This record gives sequence, C-alpha cells and structure tokens, in this order.
Amino acid sequence: SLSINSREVLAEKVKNAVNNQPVTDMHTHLFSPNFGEILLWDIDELLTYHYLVAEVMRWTDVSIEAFWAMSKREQADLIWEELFIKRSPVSEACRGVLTCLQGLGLDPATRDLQVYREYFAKKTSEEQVDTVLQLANVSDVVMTNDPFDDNERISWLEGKQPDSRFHAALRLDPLLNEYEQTKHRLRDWGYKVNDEWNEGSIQEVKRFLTDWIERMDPVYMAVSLPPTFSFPEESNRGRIIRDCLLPVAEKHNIPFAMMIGVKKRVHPALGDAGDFVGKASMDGVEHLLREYPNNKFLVTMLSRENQHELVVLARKFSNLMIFGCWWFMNNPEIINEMTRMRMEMLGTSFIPQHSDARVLEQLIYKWHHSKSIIAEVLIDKYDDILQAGWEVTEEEIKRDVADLFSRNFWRFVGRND
Amino acid sequence: LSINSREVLAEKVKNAVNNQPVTDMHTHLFSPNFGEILLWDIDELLTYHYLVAEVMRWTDVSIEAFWAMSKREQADLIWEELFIKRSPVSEACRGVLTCLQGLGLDPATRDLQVYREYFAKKTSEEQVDTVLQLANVSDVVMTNDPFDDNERISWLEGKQPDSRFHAALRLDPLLNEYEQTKHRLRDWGYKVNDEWNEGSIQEVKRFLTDWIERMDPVYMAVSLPPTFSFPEESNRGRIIRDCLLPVAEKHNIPFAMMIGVKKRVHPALGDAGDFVGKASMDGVEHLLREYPNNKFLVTMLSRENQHELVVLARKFSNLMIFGCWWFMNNPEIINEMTRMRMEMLGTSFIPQHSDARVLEQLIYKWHHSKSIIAEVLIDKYDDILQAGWEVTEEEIKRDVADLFSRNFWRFVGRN
Amino acid sequence: LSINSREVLAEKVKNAVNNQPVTDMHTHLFSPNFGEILLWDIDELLTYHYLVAEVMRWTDVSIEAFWAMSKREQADLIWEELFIKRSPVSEACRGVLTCLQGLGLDPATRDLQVYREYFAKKTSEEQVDTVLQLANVSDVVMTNDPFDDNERISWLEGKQPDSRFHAALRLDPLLNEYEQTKHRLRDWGYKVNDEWNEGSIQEVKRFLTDWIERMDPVYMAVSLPPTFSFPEESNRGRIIRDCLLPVAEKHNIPFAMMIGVKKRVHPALGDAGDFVGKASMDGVEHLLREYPNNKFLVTMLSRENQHELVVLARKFSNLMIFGCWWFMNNPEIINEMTRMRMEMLGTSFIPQHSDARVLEQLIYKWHHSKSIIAEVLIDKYDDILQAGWEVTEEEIKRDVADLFSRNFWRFVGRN
Ligand SMILES: [Cl-]
Ligand SMILES: [Cl-]
Ligand SMILES: [Cl-]
Ligand SMILES: [Cl-]
Ligand SMILES: [Mg+2]
Ligand SMILES: [Zn+2]
Ligand SMILES: [Zn+2]
Ligand SMILES: [Zn+2]
Repeated sequence: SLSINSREVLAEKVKNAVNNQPVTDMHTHLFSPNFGEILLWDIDELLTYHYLVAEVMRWTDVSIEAFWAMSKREQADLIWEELFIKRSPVSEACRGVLTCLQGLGLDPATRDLQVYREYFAKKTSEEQVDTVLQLANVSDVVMTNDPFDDNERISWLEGKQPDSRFHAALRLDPLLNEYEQTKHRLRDWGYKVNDEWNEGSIQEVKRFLTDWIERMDPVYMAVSLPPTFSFPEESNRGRIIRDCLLPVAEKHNIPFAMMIGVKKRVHPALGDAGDFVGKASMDGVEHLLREYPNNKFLVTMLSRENQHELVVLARKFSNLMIFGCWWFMNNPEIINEMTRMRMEMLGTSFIPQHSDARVLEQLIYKWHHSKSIIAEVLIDKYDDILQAGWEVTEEEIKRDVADLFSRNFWRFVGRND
Repeated sequence: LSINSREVLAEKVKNAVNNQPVTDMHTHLFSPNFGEILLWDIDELLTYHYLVAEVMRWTDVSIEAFWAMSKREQADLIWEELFIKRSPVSEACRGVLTCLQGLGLDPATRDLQVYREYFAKKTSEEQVDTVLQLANVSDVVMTNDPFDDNERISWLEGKQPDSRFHAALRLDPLLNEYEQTKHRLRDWGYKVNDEWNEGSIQEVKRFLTDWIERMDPVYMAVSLPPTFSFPEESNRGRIIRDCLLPVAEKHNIPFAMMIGVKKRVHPALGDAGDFVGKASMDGVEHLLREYPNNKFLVTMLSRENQHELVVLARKFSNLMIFGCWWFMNNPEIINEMTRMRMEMLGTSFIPQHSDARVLEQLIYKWHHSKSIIAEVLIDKYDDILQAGWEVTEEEIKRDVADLFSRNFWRFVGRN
Repeated sequence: LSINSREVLAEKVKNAVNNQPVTDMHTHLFSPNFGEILLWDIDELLTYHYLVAEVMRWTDVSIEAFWAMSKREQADLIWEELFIKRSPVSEACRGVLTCLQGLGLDPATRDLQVYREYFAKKTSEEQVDTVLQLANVSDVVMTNDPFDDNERISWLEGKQPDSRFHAALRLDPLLNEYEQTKHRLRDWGYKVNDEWNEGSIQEVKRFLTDWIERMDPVYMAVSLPPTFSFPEESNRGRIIRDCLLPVAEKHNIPFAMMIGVKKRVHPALGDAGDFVGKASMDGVEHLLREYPNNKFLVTMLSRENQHELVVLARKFSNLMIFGCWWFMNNPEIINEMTRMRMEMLGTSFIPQHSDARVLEQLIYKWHHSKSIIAEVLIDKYDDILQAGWEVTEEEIKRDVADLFSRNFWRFVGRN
C-alpha cells in the first residue's frame, strides 16, 4: 500500500513517467531512411511545412505563384522573416519549429538561421533519424505507404524493407476516392478490373490489396474521407469498402483506419495547404461498427464539433479505437479539451495522440507539446481519485502511460511487443 | 465583516455550496416503500450501465457471457478490469470511489468483499437516510412510468411516496410509441379510436388527467431523438398539440423534454446501447413562442446544442434549462456548460440533476458537481468583487439556494 | 532585466495591453455631433437589450408593462431584479459594475440615485472624452444606416463625424429586404425594374456609390441568417454578385459579413428577441475563393462555427476574422475563441470589437476583453520563451498594436 502521498509528488512522477515512456507514433508521413529522399528533414523543410505556408500567405505580399517559384531556401527565408521576425512566432506551428531547434541543441535566442542550417549540412539521414528518435523518445514510427506513388512504389518493388523502428501502413485514398481514374493504373499492373462492377472486378481489387498486404505487412489500411462520407453507399467507394476492403481486413485481422472530415483543395493554388474541414455525420461510422463486429476500425476526425460524439460512439463499440488530435485539432486548446473528454468517458481505453509528422524533426515538438498536455490531464485525473481515497502507485502510472503511448495501439492492431 | 479577498470568498462559497440542501429534480430513484425497484449497494453501483459500456471496451468476456453472470460476478469483473488492471480514472469509475469513501469505507484496501458487508447489514430505509444525509439532498424527483406494470400496481394500490420523494409522470411510451401503446390504453378503458378524432383526443386527455390525479407530478416528461421536430403530423406531434399541452396548461404543470438520445445503436448493450445526436432548436423554439402559457424544462444530450440552448433561455422566460445530462455529465463539459449558463443567464437556471439510477450515486453526483459549481461561483463573485461590488455571505447563501433548490420549485410552482 | 520568466512576461504583456490604444472596429455608437442617437448614461446601460432579456427571466412584470414604463422605471426594475434580488454575476450585469467603477463611482454603495447624478452634470461631448480616455479607445467605427430616416438627416445635412469616429455603410434593408426596399429606392430616384436586369443593376450600384461618396465608409456591412448561402438566385444573391462585390472591388472597400443571427424569434422582446443558428461555411468559402480581389471581414454568431471559421482564415488571406460577437462575447467563449485563433493564425486576426450600443460600455467591453486577451498572450509568449526564444518588450508592443489596431487599418487599406 505504499503509494503517492501528495499532488506535488504525483505531478513529478507523472511527468517523469510520460517523458520516459517510449512512444509508438501510430500515424506519420515519415519513412525509414533507407527509402531515401522521400524522408524529409532539416530546418528548411520544417519552415516550409504546409501549415507554415498557409500562415505566411496571410501576411506576405509575395504572390502564391512567386512563392512556389522560389527555392526551398528562399521560401524558408521568407517564412522566417514574415512569421518569426516581423511578428512573434506565437502560433502552434511556429512554436513547434523553435521547440525542434532547442531540442537539437541549437539556440533560438540568436535567431541565426544560417547557423541552424550548418547543423544539418553535416549529417546523414540515418544519423538524424538516430538523433531525432532519441530526443523525441520515439521507439516506433508508423509510416503512410502509398503504392500509387511512383517514388515510393519503387523501393517496395526493389525489395527494400524499412528498419525495425518503422512500420508500414497501406494508404488507399487513390483506390477508394479516385477509382474512376485509378482503375486504369490497376489494369496497367495486371489487375483485370472490368468496366462493370462484377465478381471479376471484386476479385482483382481484393488481389491488389492482398498483394500489397503481403509486400508491406501493414499494421492497418487507411483512408482520408470528406465531411460528406456515408456508408453504405452506392458508389465506387461504398462498393470497394463493402465488397473488397472489409472482407480482406477481416481475413487478415488488419484494422481499417478512417480519417474523416477533410474537404480537399478549397484553395487549389495552396497545394497541401489548401484543404479545409467540415463536420461529418456519425451514421456511416456507426453502421460500420455495428454491422462489421469482426472488423476493427481506427478513427480520427477533423471537425472540433465531431469530437465529443466520437467519444460517445467509442463507448458503444469495442471494435472502435479512436486516436489522436488530427491536424486542425492539433492545437493546445483543442488537444486539452479532447483529451479530457476522452479520459472522462473512456478511462485509458484510447490513443491520445499521433504526430502526423511530415518532416523528421517534428517528432521533437509534436511529442513535447502533446506530452506536457497529456501529463496535466493525467495529474488532474489521478488527483481526483487520490481525493476519493484510492491509492495510486508509480508502477500503476507507468502501466497506464505505457497503455496510452504504446500498448493500446499494438494490442488493438493485434501485434508487437 | 466584508468579503475582501478571493481566499476568504472561496471558503464562504464552498461552505454555502456544501451546506445547501439539494433538490435533485430528475432521478431514477424511488421512495423506499416502493420496494426492490429502488436499487442500491456496491454491486448495483459497479453494474451501472455507464460501467458496462466501459468494461466492454477492455474485457475479453463476451457481452452474452457478461449478461449470463450473476450481479456479484459482473461487479467483480468490472472491478478487476476497470480498477485493478487500469487506474479507475474515468468519471464513472471515480464516482464509485467517491460513494465508497462517503459511506466511510476505505478505497485504499480495494476490498470489495468488505465493502459488500456494509450493505448487507442495512435496510433500504436506513440506506436512504444515510445517503440523503451524506449527499445533503432534501428532495428527490422520481421518474414514474405508468406503462411499467410493476410501477403501475403500486400507484393503483394507492401507495404514496415518502415526503422526500416527488413524482414525475414519464410519457415516452405514449408520445413515442403510440401505435403500440394505444392497445394498452384501450385495455385500461381509454376508448381511443383508430383515427385521431375528438374521441381519441378526449380519452388521451383523460389518461393524462387520471395519472396527474394519482401521482400529483411536479412535471410530465419525455425523452426525444435528435430528429425531434414540432409541429409534426405524427402521433407524437398530435398528442403534444391536442392533449399534453392543453392539460399541462390547465394544471399548470411543466413539460420536461430531454432531447438528443439515439436509442439502441448497439442493442446487445441494453441500457449501455444508446447514442447521441445534435438536434434542431426549431421545435423547441416553436413550443416556447407559440405556447406562452405552458412551461418547459429542457436538457439536451449533444455538446453542440448547449450554447444555443442557453441563448434560447435568454429569449424565453417559459424555458427553464436544467442539468448536465448523461454524456454531458463529465467535469470538462459540466464546467464549460455552467460557465456559459451563468455568463448569459446569471442565476436563472438549474445547474445540475443527478439522474441517479442507484441510490448511492447521489453521493458522487452531487459531490463532483458541487466542487465544479463552487469554482464557477467563486470566479463569478470574484469578478464582481474586483468591479467594486460588495457581496454578502447572506447573498451567496440565497443565490446558492436558488441554484440548488428554489429555482426548480419556483418554476414548477410548488414546495 | 529583460524578459526571462513567465512572471516578468506577465508584467510586460499586461502593461502593453493596458496601454495600447484601441480601434474598436464595429460599434453602434455615433459621433456626439449626431445628437440623441448617441446613447449614454446609467439608465441606458441598465436598459441595454442584453439586460431586458435577463430581467424578463425573473420579473413578474409583463413585457407590455415593461415597454410602457419610462426608461428610469425600466432601469429601476432591472436594478432591483438583477442586482439586488440576485447577485449581478452575469457578464452583462458585471459589465454595468465595471463601467460604474471605471467612472469613479462606487458600486459598493448600490446608490443608483448618486450614480444618476454623475451623468446629469455632463454634455455628450464631455462624456465621450471621458469614456474614450478611460477605455483607451482612439477610434470608433460606427454602424451607419442610410435607410434610417433620423440617421439619413445628419448625412444629408453634410454633417461629418468627429475624427475619432469612422463610418461603416450598413446594408441589411437592401440585401435582406429588397422587395420592400425597392419602393424606397424608387422614391429616392433609383429606378430599379421589376426584373433584375442591367437597369436595376446600375441603379443599385449608383445607390451604393452615392453612399460611399457621402459616408467614406471603412467597410460595407450586413448581418445574415444561419441559412445564408452563396451563390443564390435570390435578390440577396443577385445584389451581392452583380452590385456589391464589383463596387467593393472598384473602391477597395471590404465587405463585412456578420453571420448566424435568427431575427425576431420572440418579437415582443424587440432587440432582445433575436436568436442564433449554425451556418454552412460554403457561401463564405465560395465568396473568398471566387472573388480574390475582394476583401471580407467576417464574424459568426454560433459557438459551433468558430473553429472552422479559423481554419477558413488559414486558407484565404482575403479573409479577416474579427471579434466575439454578442452570444460569443462571454469569458468562457472569448477565451476558447482567442486561443483557437492564436494557435492557428498567430497574430493575423482581430481578437475583439465591443458592438457597444451605449457609450459607457466601451469601458467594460475593453476592460473585460483585454484581461482575457492578455492572459492568452502571456501563455503564448511563455511557450516560445520556454522554447528558447528571446521575446522583447518592443515586439510585445508591436504585436499588441497589430491585434488591437493595426491589423484592422492594414486590411481596410486606411488610417
Ligand atoms: Cl493548413
Ligand atoms: Cl455542430
Ligand atoms: Cl453509456
Ligand atoms: Cl439577448
Ligand atoms: Mg474549454
Ligand atoms: Zn496524416
Ligand atoms: Zn434520466
Ligand atoms: Zn453590431
């Protein structure tokens, strides 16, 4: 019955447990460094992250065309001047760049971007991965692997495997969302899908999935979906999910990850910075969970206004695992409210965060900023049960922290450690 | 003797809040003379449907296997899965520990066998006395359903509740399931016709008036789906327009509408199977505007309805909003709702009800809510103190009494 | 010295925020040379429509009897019902107290007759000087409606506002009520046709151009319902498309859209009878994308629009979002909005406007909002300070000037 005797010691012990727990980051856009140039890293890549492109375009008089015509260094220079020098870098994405520099032993105080660049010029990808995963305390990274991308598909077809720290996830947007165009690529690749949606088309699409499952050994198959997402639906998407994806997933015991609420290309000229958000109906997700009890679903949603009801839906269905605070949700005010709602209604039965890192060094700030918030939530929740006379031990806190940052994910996808 | 600093204010407000007897204006408890339908004890607390939903997120035991377990075994499984194997940090898990502690039991031991021994030595009457004392609740409003055969008999035998328990007439089967319920009405001698004519109208009114007579309810209540609309040419829309509203106005009894529940999305979970959806405000707005002589108590289930519900209260004095219902009854939501409510309505609302299904829940439902409501009050008083206003301890006691008891009785026009 | 802890940052930020002169970019105040339409004094504070809604939730006085009372009588009733019989803890009630205190009056006495004496002794001009000084407001943007006969007079008599007050051309009757308004245009010599054709288009453009010439407005404004959509084959859709946007582009004048107000759900309440609804973002999205040479100022009334409004501002630099309008202008909501906005937009937004209808409200609207905005800034500067950034006091002063004044003038392309 030795246990934690005060809130101040609780806070110390929780913060230490959270900081020390190696993270599984279950959705990123990073790649094993052996995949080469598609692994993005360094300060110029940090600064030209699309979140920062959106932000600089609210201030700068430089036209979008002129921006895209600049070199990466020039874009980074402009972003630095407009968002850090001419106004204080108070936004979450700008703060994050500074957290990264500090983590790396660079000094934000000098504002010396040329000195920062020198740091990265002297390293290999493999070295930077080692440094960054250590600093961010991340043991495992789940990638986003898109067989429709020519520059990724090559490494796979060349027999490359990621190192043991990097795990595959099969990204299926082009197949589910753009089948009218994508069906022709499948044909080019020997999958004899017909004009008509018949048994032959069903079989060849299942074979496409099975071949990539065999190749990648993905931990889940994923898709991003619009605010209008509905299921069942008479559409290529509704048919592919019903006839191909769900049966394959069940057979292979692979979860289906759905990232719902992104409205694509509302400002096309902005590229990756041009996507918007909408509230979705919960009906399709509800139907999927109820009607496919032998399938597992990972869900994150983009609208603030979906988050509470998504937690309630998790209370209804054990084949739903909700994860992370995605994109426009990934800001302190929202991370805090979401994490509290989730813990109040689900206890520790969810995955509080993922980084969605596109640039390697972002693991540093995405985990630092989120861990501090998650630690605050845990401190309050433990203190409340301490107040109720419960005895919490440091071993129990370590166990719960491991569940939230790692074990709940592996347990749900039916694998590792 | 003036209140001169936040620190002094905080102690005065917490004392006033703690000391104020509560009227709990919507519960699923029953006067103890109604028998076994009053649920109580640690096995009942642990097998509350909120905890059933939570344990099914973790356990390998199937739902079928779970329902086949005895109550004690279900309670044991829930204890192991939600308190021993993971820390009991959820609001519903924390609530069980609050009740245990309140009763003088020691959660440090985690000894469910010992806790059970406490309950085995007591009668229902003794436990009600204990619980209402510890929760500082003076008055409990029940949910009395004349369509439940069990509950019906008791009222038909002329059994009256204890004076601490007040009736409220539950109408879901009548309003939401008329096709099916009209056959029972006619078994009971209410000659409702196949068509909605004057005959039907008068006999439904007679059913309402008969039950008002028997129950002396403080309000009539219904829970409603996110799709709720009014006017509507449906059985619900016709009964409300033609029968419920006129009867309610004549007897000056409010109509309680609990809006936002989507029933049985996961049928096998039973009570743990219901979901939530955002509702349109249009139907509520229409009722308030078009029936100014009727009074309406509303609580809604969707987070995304709460702010606009507060605005609608600003518009209509015949609306009384109440409580943080079910999926809203979690600290992060209780806090945001109570602040939005106080900022736009001052003290003209009812901040909380327990919806207790198990007697001992009054202990944590009230404990956990009072701490949050006290903190909101402290901030709001502090803000007017900083503006130069002098608040007296007697004024705090008054406002606290309005929130926890008097606003309800004023609105219903009673006690 | 120089800033190396949260404690020091808090001192510097609070000083910067308190000292920064405010441009209040949307109010319902008027240059004092406009005469009686400039509302001021304690009785006007107390009878603000926010307080009429609140008193009606408590008083037994009927709405008809209320409107039959004199202003002083109305103000007496509201004081008794909202300040004396219950603690004045609501945001709007707290605001009255902050004004009294700011003017050097003592709320501790509750001496309404003494408070009244204060104002009886001053001219409009003196009180404008006092209030703008106390509130640290350098510039006030008015709402000027050429459809209002009284207002139209000062403009037609060539009266110009005092250099501290700026015009904004309010267009609601034209855009929202064209069928009724076309007759008045015709009367004024704007000879619109029955059919929406080139004839009608040119006469509506001429109306706008004439009023732009007369008023020199900083923006043209309209308030819109939750059902607002664009493009739309309606008089509103057509006037915006064919007249308003091209005229705005030619004069480089922004269009301010205040979206989400549902008018007169409770008619008898007058100004206090308006409600809220969530709107589609589709119309605003279309307008921003398809009219890149037009500038748009937007504020929305529903809590549930705020986050997605901030995301839309990330997408479009021709969108400036502003303020926490009306039902949003409460501490709980101001805080969450200001945080969401800063997290996603840095300093590239206008955190607040007063919408003051009564002169003295500038005091509380800015005092209450500045304290919240300062705390949000302290958190955000601290986060980058802890991350190793050197924040200077001059940078703080710059950022604060952008939020409270410069961002507005930069966007509108003026002062
Ligand atoms: Cl973005
Ligand atoms: Cl919503
Ligand atoms: Cl539940
Ligand atoms: Cl109002
Ligand atoms: Mg909040
Ligand atoms: Zn992603
Ligand atoms: Zn209930
Ligand atoms: Zn206004």
